[PDB]
Order: sequence, then structure tokens, then C-alpha cells
Amino acid sequence: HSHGLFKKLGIPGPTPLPFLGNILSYHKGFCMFDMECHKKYGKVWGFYDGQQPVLAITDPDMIKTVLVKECYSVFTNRRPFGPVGFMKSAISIAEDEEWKRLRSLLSPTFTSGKLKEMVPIIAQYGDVLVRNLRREAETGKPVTLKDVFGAYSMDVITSTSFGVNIDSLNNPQDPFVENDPFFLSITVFPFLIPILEVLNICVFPREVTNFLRKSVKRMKESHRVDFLQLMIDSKALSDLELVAQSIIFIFAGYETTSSVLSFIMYELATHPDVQQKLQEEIDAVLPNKAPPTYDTVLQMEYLDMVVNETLRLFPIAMRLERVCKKDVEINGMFIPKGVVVMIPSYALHRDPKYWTEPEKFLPERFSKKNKDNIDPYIYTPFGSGPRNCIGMRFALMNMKLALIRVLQNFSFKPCKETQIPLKLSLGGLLQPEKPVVLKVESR
Amino acid sequence: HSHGLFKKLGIPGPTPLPFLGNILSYHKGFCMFDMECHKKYGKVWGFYDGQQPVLAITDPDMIKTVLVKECYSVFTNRRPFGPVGFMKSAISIAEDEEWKRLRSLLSPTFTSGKLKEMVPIIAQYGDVLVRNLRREAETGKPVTLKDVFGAYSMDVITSTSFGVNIDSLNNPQDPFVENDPFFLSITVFPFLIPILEVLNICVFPREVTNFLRKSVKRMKESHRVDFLQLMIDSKALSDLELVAQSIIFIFAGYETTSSVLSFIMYELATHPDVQQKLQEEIDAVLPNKAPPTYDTVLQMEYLDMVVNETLRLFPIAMRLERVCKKDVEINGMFIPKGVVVMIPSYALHRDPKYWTEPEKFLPERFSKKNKDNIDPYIYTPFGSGPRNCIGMRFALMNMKLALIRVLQNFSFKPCKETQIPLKLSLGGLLQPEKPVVLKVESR
Ligand code: HEM
Ligand code: HEM
Repeated sequence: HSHGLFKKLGIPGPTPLPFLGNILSYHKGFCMFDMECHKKYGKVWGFYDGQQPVLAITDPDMIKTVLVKECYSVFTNRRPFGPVGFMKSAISIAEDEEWKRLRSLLSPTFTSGKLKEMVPIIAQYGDVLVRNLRREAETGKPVTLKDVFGAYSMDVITSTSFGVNIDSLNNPQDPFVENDPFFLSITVFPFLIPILEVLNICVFPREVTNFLRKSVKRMKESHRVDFLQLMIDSKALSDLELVAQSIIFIFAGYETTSSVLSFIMYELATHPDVQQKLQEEIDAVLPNKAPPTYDTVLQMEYLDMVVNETLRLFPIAMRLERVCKKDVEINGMFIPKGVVVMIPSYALHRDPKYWTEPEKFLPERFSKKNKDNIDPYIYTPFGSGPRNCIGMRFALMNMKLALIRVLQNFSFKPCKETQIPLKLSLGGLLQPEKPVVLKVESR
Repeated sequence: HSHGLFKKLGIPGPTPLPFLGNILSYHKGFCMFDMECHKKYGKVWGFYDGQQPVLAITDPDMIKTVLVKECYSVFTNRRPFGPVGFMKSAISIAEDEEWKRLRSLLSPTFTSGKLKEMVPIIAQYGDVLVRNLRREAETGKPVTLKDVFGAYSMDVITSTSFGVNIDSLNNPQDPFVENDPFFLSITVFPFLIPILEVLNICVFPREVTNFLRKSVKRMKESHRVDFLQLMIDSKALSDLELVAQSIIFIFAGYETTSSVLSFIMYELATHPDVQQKLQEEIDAVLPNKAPPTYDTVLQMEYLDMVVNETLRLFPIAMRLERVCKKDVEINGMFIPKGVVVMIPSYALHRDPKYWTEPEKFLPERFSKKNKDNIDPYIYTPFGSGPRNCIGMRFALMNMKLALIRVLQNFSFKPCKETQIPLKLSLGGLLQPEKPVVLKVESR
């Protein structure tokens, strides 16, 4: 019974219940629980995910020590969840030297030279997204963004990860990836995890994967550029190791790209002045609906300010977590072994200590005048340090290339069904209660 | 399902059954299973303790690499058993840097200077053992050795570990330590170990310990020398850490000292020529039943030859085990991570490759002429390397000091109930089927 740990260290926090800990406070959500704790407990507090002590830090120098300084020594891996199966070889689930080999083997896949080669492929579906948009604009009714953006993010994934060119929205019969009530029990009962592993049970639907893996056996052997072809050229890797990384690239590129693009278009439709100014910049850099290029995207500054400010209001990861590998003492406080150090990214992005009017959508926070006054460890939408988001530059380029072609042809206004203000899904995922619906008018 | 590992590496061994592995071959015992495997599979073979692959090595250079060379790097810890409770801080159960701190903090307790201070204490009970022997000799009937030796080993433990002077055989109402059907299930079902730990269940009777711990709270604080006083003088230790080590000293000093002394007196009674020659040397170094001292024991060579030769026939540990911490390659073979490397000490001590007439009791193998021709890694009754038996010199001095006072007064002859030949307990423990009973005559 380690529930007396945070009071044995003099660290404030909510009082844990037996077995459950503080998981009953998650009825508001992880975001609201972190904002309420940071408000009443200060810079450092602790809580218990069942029997697992979780220490939350908000000090920028202390965050820098965890994410960047003592990364390879103390804070190398995140906390493990339940039955992972063969997915233990995922770069995000790998630990210690196992991860260092994968992070070094997959880093060249996200080079500035390799990414510029991917711009023409994902810009093709930017035209396909407009094709499905023009129809759902000429059909004359509000459009659910997560459908067209989910299809776009799916098409971008398949062509960049394997090259299987599909129109996910127009070919939904073959998607082929249409893929609390247990994870609440799994964290309070971590002793049941080895039982599910020996039963071949996994948190992911285990019957999947196998149909995505046998497709790599025919195309890897029996001039095209994609994530797969860049991994085969590369001690050396395994065939099953190649499958696990491609699965984590789809999960990290599907729900993330669509949700952020959904939050962005919600902020643009609710702020026509920002949408008006952004479309003027898009028309200025790209005259007469010019095709967006790699060098063109990296020039539009107001587009970068819009993407950065929406990621502040909605950091879809919510938290940054590291596992304390041994008894250490960082920046003046003692961290015992086994404690999960957590960085509340959502709570820090809405703190009046660093942001003026946190609930407001003000893209001018990230202009070249005020961008220098932003702490790189208070604003971490992609994490930081050696274990940051390895697909950060790919996601930014993928999302912006869609925002240009979408705004080059359409203006977005709210509808009667648009949930204003937007209510964050009290669930576990950082999304909105009711899906975003907007009016799409042709320019 | 890792049962194809040893055949994926080209390593011979018995074919494992699902779930069970090769545990059904333990109906003969660990000793006979290791002798049958070393006979038909050669220098290296592998088997499965349920789902745990165990690689057995017999090459002396390969044993030296595991026990001595790559000890701190690869082969640092032994395999873990079931619910350990607070006993995870035991030096023998500790792992990695946690063990290095305990092995360094407890090594001075077994110094040649500290041990010579313990000789007068354990020689006192050598007189008490003769006192109970003279009565059970004058009572005129065969004597069960494990009773008088178990009481002697218990009295030596209590006085050396805490100083509580008792006559365990004459005060058995207050001992106070009178302390397969589950461990076979626990190794085939290792997924049930975390369940027993969270239920406060331990492999040891958990209701014990607590009554031995509250006695240290009154005597540690509220000039005497013992194992306890030598540990208090000593980053620094914890109070609960001091309790765990004293428990492992009793378990390692009770069953081991009594059983080896039981095997020795069986070999002496069945070989009167060895008992006659040993008593003549004891009378020569110690004239007229002289009291044995520290320097006297280290002079009797034939006594050392008798103790060493009995430990060859009965290495009560049977096996030496280390856990492979990472993928390595020792002396020309690849050892994957997680494989338990095992040294069959019993099988090596009875191998005709290094011993002539292995089943014979010939103390002349360890004379100063033939002791140089014995490989220190084929004969390992106390292990080897940094994680060898830390109480080796204490056990040798404790057992010899009893053998001198016992043989200074009594001769030992077999009886009608003496099991000849001695049948090793088919159980898990390295002992004899039926307890040893001998005739004790006064000189
Ligand atoms: C808007 C889009 C995205 C956001 C906001 C985002 C955010 C994040 C964050 C906050 C982390 C944790 C960083 C840390 O713990 O220090 C992370 C990790 C990671 N992300 Fe993303 N991500 C996005 C898209 C992607 C994409 C498109 C990919 C791949 C194609 C990707 C692959 C990964 C991987 C593999 C990791 C784990 C890296 C490791 O453990 O070494 N992410 N991401
Ligand atoms: C005839 C008596 C004894 C024999 C034959 C014996 C044998 C052994 C063997 C074979 C090992 C394993 C070595 C290895 O794995 O490399 C061991 C370990 C150990 N023994 Fe003994 N032992 C005896 C008595 C004792 C006594 C009297 C004590 C303490 C008072 C003791 C304390 C220990 C400890 C603590 C370990 C584990 C050391 C570590 O893990 O670092 N043993 N013993």
C-alpha cells in the first residue's frame, strides 16, 4: 500500500481511496482534473492511478530536466498499459536501449529531404479532399468535418505508409481501416495484465494486424517512395519489427490529423476575421489557387500562427509522461523509483501565468514579436527532448497542405447545429462532445 | 509460446509439453534430471520450466564467464520466485545495483577478524552438543542426527545472529523457530504471482517475521558481538532492510549446516577408516580433547578433505543459476535475453570427465597433491564470482568446530535402521529419503 508516499514526501495532492486511488476524480476528465489540481495544489502535486503514484510537475526547468536533461538516464520510457502482444516493439512502447535503436533507425525517415519528397503525394489528396468538399458543398447542407478529414487523413496515411492509393470517402466499402469500460479496470487491476498476454489477448483487436501484415509480404519483395520503402533500405531490423512501426504510424496519423484539423476549422469558422486574413495570405503566397509546395508552406507565417494557437487550446495528447527509473533528485526535489512523472500539457497551455486570456483564440501569440516570449517547456504540443513526437514535422506539413487547398476554394461559417461553445468530450480522448458541423460555401 | 527457442538456436534438450514444459521430468528429481540430460545431450542443453527457457552449461570457461567475468554486466541476478513480500530486500533476492549495495554492506560481517571473534561463541554450543550427545549416547539407542544437528545449528544461529543464548534441544517448548504442491503451480503459472503479492500473501508464512522483528526494536537500542551488532554500525541502511537480511541468515545457516553435517557423519560411520584417521588427526592437533580454536581448525587438513569430499557428493544447492540480462555471446554461443543460465553443480560433481569413481567417498581427492588438479568451476559447492556464498567461510568454520568436539568424544557406527545405500530425497531438497540414524559410542 503505497498511498502514503506523497504525504511521506510532503507533496500535496488529492486524498486517494483504497484500490481506486484518485481515478474517481476523472469524472470531469483528465484535462479538468489537471486544471483543478494545478489551481489548488500549485507547482507540484501527486495523485494515484489506482496503486500507481503519479507526480505532476509544472516547473519549466524541472520539465526540461525530465524531458531533455536526464532523459537517457532516468526518464526514458512512458508508463506501460495492458496486454500489448507483439506491439511491444513499437517505438512509442519500446523502453531503454530497445527504443534508442528504433528511434535511431526511424529518424532518417522524417528528414527534411525525405519529407519534401512526400509533398506531391499528400497534395494529390488535397485535391481529392476538395473534390469531396465541392460535392458536399454543392449538396447544400452542413458538413461533418471529422468524416472528410478522417477520410483525408486515411488517404494520406495509406499513400505515405504503403502507397496504396484509395479514395477512402468514395471507397468506404473497402476502408480498409474502419478500425473506459476496460482500461479503467486494467489500471486499477494491473495484476491481470499478464493473464491477458498469455491468452493472446491484446488491448487492440488482435484479429486485426494479421490482415495488414500479409500485405507487406507480397509488396516488400515481389522506385516508389513511402514510409515502407524508407524502412526496408536500413543491428538490422526484423520483419515483425517493420510491421509494428507501420501500425503505430497509422494510429498516430489518423485520429491526430483529423481532430486537429477539426479544431482548426472550428476556430476559423467562429473567427471569420482570422479566416479572412488567412485566406488573404494563402492567396498572396499562392496566386490564383496555385498548388502548394514544400517551400511555400514553410513561408506562410499566419498559417503557422493559426496551427500553433489551436494546438495550444487543444493539445490532443493532454499529458506528457515519463517513468522514473531510479531514485533521483531533480532541481531540488527527490523522485523515488517507479513514480510516473507527468507534465500536464493541457493545464499549462491554459495557465494565466504564461498566457493572457487563455480561453481566447488569439493567433497573434505566435507572431515573430511574441514568439520569443514563449517558454518551449510550457508550450509542448509535441513533447520535447529525445522522445518527442518523431512525426511532428510530417504532421505539421500534412495538416497545413490540407488547410491551404481547403481554404483556397471554400469559406466556412457556423450552422444551427454547431456546438457553440465547443464542449470537450468528457471522455478520455481530447475531442469535442458533439462533432463539428459547419457550412461550406464555394468562393 | 517460446518453446521453439532452443530448437531455433540449435541447442539440444528434452521436448517440452504445452504449458508444463519439462517439469514432468522432475519426477526423478533435479539431480537425476541434470545427470540424464548431461549424459545424452552433452556440454550444453536447454529445457523449459513451464514457459521459462533454462540453458544449462557445463564448460568450465563458459561457467567462468557467467559466474565471474560477465557477472556485473549480464549475469547479475538469479531467477525470481513467487510472492516475496518485503523479503525483496534480501541480499540473495536483490537484483542489480540494489544487490551491489547489500553485498558491499554485508561483506565486512564475514571478515577473518570478525569470524575469529565468533569462534568462542559457537564452540560453547559444541560443548552443549556433546552434552546432548552424551545423554543420547548413555540412553543407549540410535540417534537421529538431524535433530541434534538441527538444534546445534539453531543454537549457533541465534547466538551469532542476535545473541539469544538458548538450548534448542533442551528448550524446545520455546524453539522459537520451529518454522511442490504450490511451487510447481507457481512456476507454471507465473501470472498469478502479482495477485498473491497484492493480497499480502507470501511464499513464506507471512504471520511469522513479525514476531522476530519486534524483538529487534528493543535490543538494537534499549559490548556484545553478533551478526546484528555488526550490521548496526554501518547510503545507509533501513530498519526493515536489517530485518530481511537476518531472516535470510537463519534460513541459510539452519538447513544447510544440519544437512551437510548429516551427510558427513553418514560418510564417516560408513567409512570407519576415514573416521579413525580423522580422530587421530584431531587428537594430534588438539591433545587430550583440547578446545578447538580458529587457528587450530585452519590447520587440520584431513578434516578439510573430509568436508570438501562430502560437499562434492552432496552440493545441497544442486544448481547455480543466473539470469541473462541482455542478448550476449559468451565463449562462442549466443545467449538471448531472459534465459536462465544454470550450472548443474550436482551433475558436474559426479562426472567421470573430472572425477575417478564419482560415487565413491575418497577424501584423498582434496589432498595437497591432487587439489591442484581440480577445476574451481567444476567443483562449486558455494558458487563462484561476486555472487558466491557470502557465508562460505562462516559455514566451514561452524561445521568443522562441531565435527572436532563431536569426534573428540564419540565414535559413530551404522545401525539396523541406517539406510544403506543412502537414498537421496526424490523431493526438491538435497537430502536423504530416510533420516540418518547411527550408533554413538563414548570413547
Ligand atoms: C497533430 C498531430 C500530432 C501531435 C499533436 C502529436 C503529439 C505527440 C506528443 C505530445 C508525443 C509525446 C512526446 C513526448 O512524450 O515527449 C508524441 C509522440 C509520438 N508521435 Fe506524435 N503527434 C502527432 C502526429 C504524429 C504523426 C503523424 C506521427 C507519425 C507519422 C506521430 C508519431 C509519434 C511517435 C512514434 C511518438 C513516440 C516517439 C517515441 O516514443 O520515441 N505523431 N506525439
Ligand atoms: C554448508 C553450508 C552452505 C553451503 C554449501 C552454501 C552454498 C551456497 C551456494 C551454492 C550459493 C550460491 C552461489 C552462487 O549462486 O554463485 C550460496 C549463496 C548464498 N549463501 Fe550460502 N551456503 C551455505 C551456508 C550459508 C550460510 C551459513 C550463510 C549465512 C550465514 C549463507 C548465506 C548465503 C547468501 C546470502 C547467499 C546469496 C549471496 C548473494 O546472492 O549475493 N550460506 N550459498
